[PDB]
Amino acid sequence: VPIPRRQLYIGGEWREPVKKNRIPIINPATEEIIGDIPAATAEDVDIAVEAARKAIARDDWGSTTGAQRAKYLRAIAAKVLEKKSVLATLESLDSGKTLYESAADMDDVAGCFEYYAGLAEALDSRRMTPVNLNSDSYKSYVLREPLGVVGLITPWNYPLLMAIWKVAPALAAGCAAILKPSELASITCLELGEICREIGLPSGALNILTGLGPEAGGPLASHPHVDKISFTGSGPTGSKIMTAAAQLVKPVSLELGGKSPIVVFDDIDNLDIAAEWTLFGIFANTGQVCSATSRLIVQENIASAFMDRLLKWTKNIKISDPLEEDCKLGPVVSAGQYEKVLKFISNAKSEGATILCGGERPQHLKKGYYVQPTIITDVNTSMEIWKEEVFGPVLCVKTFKTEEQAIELANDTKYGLGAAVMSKDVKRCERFTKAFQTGIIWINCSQPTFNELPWGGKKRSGFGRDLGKWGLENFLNIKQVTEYTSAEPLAFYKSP
Amino acid sequence: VPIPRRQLYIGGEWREPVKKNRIPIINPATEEIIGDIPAATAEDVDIAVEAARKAIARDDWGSTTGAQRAKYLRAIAAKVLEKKSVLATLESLDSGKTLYESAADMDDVAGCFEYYAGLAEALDSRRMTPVNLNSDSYKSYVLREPLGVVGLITPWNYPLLMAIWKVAPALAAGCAAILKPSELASITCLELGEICREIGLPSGALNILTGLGPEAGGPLASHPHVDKISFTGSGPTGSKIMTAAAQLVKPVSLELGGKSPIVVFDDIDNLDIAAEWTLFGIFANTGQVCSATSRLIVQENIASAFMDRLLKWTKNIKISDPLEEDCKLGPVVSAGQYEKVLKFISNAKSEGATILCGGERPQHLKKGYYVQPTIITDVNTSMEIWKEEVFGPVLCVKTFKTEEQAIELANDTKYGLGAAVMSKDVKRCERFTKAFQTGIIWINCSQPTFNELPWGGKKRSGFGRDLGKWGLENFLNIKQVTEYTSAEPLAFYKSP
Ligand code: NA
Ligand code: NA
Repeated sequence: VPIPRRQLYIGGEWREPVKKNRIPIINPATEEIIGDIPAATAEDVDIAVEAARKAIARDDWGSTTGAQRAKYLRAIAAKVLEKKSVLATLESLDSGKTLYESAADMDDVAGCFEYYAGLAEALDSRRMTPVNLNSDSYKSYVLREPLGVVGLITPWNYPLLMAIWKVAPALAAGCAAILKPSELASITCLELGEICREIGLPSGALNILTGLGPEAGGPLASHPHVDKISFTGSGPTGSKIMTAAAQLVKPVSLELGGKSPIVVFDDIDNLDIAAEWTLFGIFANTGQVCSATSRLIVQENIASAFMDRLLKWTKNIKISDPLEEDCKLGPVVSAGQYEKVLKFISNAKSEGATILCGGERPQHLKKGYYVQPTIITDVNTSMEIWKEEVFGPVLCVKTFKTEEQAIELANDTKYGLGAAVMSKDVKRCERFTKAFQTGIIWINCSQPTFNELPWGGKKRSGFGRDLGKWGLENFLNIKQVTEYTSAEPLAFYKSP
Repeated sequence: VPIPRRQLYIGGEWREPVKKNRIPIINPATEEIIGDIPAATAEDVDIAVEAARKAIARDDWGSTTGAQRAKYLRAIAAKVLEKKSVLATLESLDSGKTLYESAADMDDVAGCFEYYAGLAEALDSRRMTPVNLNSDSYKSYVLREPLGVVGLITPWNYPLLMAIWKVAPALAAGCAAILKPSELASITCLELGEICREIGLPSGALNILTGLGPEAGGPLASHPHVDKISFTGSGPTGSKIMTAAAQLVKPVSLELGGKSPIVVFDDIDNLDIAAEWTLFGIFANTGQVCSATSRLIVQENIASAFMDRLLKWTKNIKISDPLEEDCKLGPVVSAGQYEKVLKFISNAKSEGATILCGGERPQHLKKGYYVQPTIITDVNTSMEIWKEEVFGPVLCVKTFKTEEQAIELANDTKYGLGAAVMSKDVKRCERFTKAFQTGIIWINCSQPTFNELPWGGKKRSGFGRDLGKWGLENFLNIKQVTEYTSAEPLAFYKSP
């Protein structure tokens, strides 16, 4: 430890919530209350929006160059790397994420800030774009400027990282942001506020409001002076936010869950390498990954041998305290999530499916929301386990003979986030790239991504793209500037 | 004039609606029923979505190249131009649009199809974009593909043109589109269906469902198999569509109304040139223009001189049946609109504003929804006339002394679509380009636009951009494709 105790971060200052409420920090490994966070309400949202509006109107932020904002982004990145070990420890204590994964997230945070710092440095030369028109009387160009005040509502699965995926491009674009992290994992996001204080980030450029979704997130979505909402989390929450934004014809982006498939063909070169990618696609982060490859679709010729290697690798996953450097599986984030995940596993048993491994809590761990990595077989398409996102370390399996059957099973979901194809056959991998009904496709792996690439899905996984140039462009207002250069009258109407 | 009688256009066929309902076509100039149109319901929507999905799955649409789609787009453009006189007369009879304006819309339809045919040819070369990663174990690229099934809900003010702004980029991107034109002006959109049949457009590529908003448009927004909604029309309908789309976390774009300002400075070179641009920005299309410059903000030194020129040009506008030569003003589209527009004028009088000219139906025209071009003065910012979009030939006027007052008045709106500045001062025009809280800025003109330019607004005018590359990109699904090229194991987990 120690566990920080912070207030809300608004207009460059620490501010107590108007209603003075607090909500707890629970360590999911021990189930112990380890501290508390401020619980913001609509009165705090109003203050945060006024502070963000003040930033856009001030020279300190609203009139900065992209080069100037890039300096702030880099200074935040350097303070994150300086505090790396402390922040990774807090990330694990708060979320249950392993220390190794928490440390990888911190490096991804630095990399995300650096990527956007570079784009902010290129931004100003692309501010004004002359446009070719088939006319000599008109002169036109496209002007790109910050969109304004943006609300960023983020999830607990990558507490600081998911916040940065939104924060880094919003600040790079010149927007003033109001970040609303999950009430289940707010420590590192509140530490971002302290970092912004340390680097002298201009007042209102970033405002951090912790609290319950309906009380703190909800008012952002219905606020008259929030220009856009960027959301990552559950589909039912996304629908609520979009419904509230519709009343003010306010744009929103939604990065929602998935039921991503991993398709394993009989021509894979190495069974252990493919089995390891399968474990990674489903058990990493205790399966609390939107893009997790939760449905294994395996070719019948290798199914038996591949399942053997998969089960052997799975039973070798070290489940322990997340702070242990060699921990491979932490607990799920909360009691609510623990109950939800165990209910999915029990419903699968009651529907006729087979628990090939896991499905229980580990024997040596009496406390903590620990769920064993679970492999579910003898699964049919009508089962809840096949259709619904579990958000736990739970993999379900179906076999196939033909490529056509694999595509049909792969696309047999209402979601459309990611998908993976494991095969040595280059033309087959290209066919799957086109056929998978998703926003992300992995070939001979599952999960890796880079800042340079667009991230997002389709169907019930939502819309909009995070990262790459898309992340920044989501935060720009586009203007058409059209000038009449001819000295002649329009000559549409009759002169009096 | 012969009025065509058509059925719904679905899966390459003329199809009767399931419930066999039809609704009248009213000529706004005569108030007479001149024919009828099919009235689609939810069962017709279901058939159109299935036809659209079949097109996506068929090699002759879903597997076409951009060059192949470009050939259909150009064939549609050629057919529109061959039938220009017929289509332009039909557009006037249906909507009340002057024949001269209807003819200009047909030139723009052909031009829009031509611009998108060009973009479709370039699309194949940008289908796969390799992305440089600073990695030795991964290779990634961006894949752009059609978004899928798209619902396009369009308004009556530019019946065919507004349909084409959505249809041309949807077909260029390779989507299968379902067009839902306004029940107030559907003749030309049904004629578009006949043109698609004549040119051999593949079945399901474009489906045209005429009918009432809640009956035919509604099920499109709530359909499980519609990937996106593109809407142009009123803010309240936009809100209802986005609300329905939210339950299925379906993306939408909303192009809504505005209360756009025209700012006139005392350094204008010619009073008559600026006065004609002002008439054009408010009276053309009977003021039924989303981007109309409905608020005149005039510098106090030139106000009296400018208003006198404005009155003289205004009183010179020929109001008559829209098919007549030299008609400069047609009627409003419907009885509902007529009453709404006259109600706004009577409310301004009740608020203490002055009706400088017009404000009534013209004396010489006993039939038709004719409203005289109206100029409203002695307006204050609290008045309904200043705040609300009238969507009629109604200009309201305020004076200013300083640039600071002009900017405050210009941005004193909940809307943010377009804005115009009339001044010879180059640096001032540059300051307004930045200062106007809009998506469109005109310099020394009001209304001109080109296909190469992004069109849309911010604030209550909505979000998303039509036209240019934006129009096309709105209809593409973006895919990240990440491949692991290394023969090495991931080495995250412990081998058994
Ligand atoms: Na926590
Ligand atoms: Na009509």
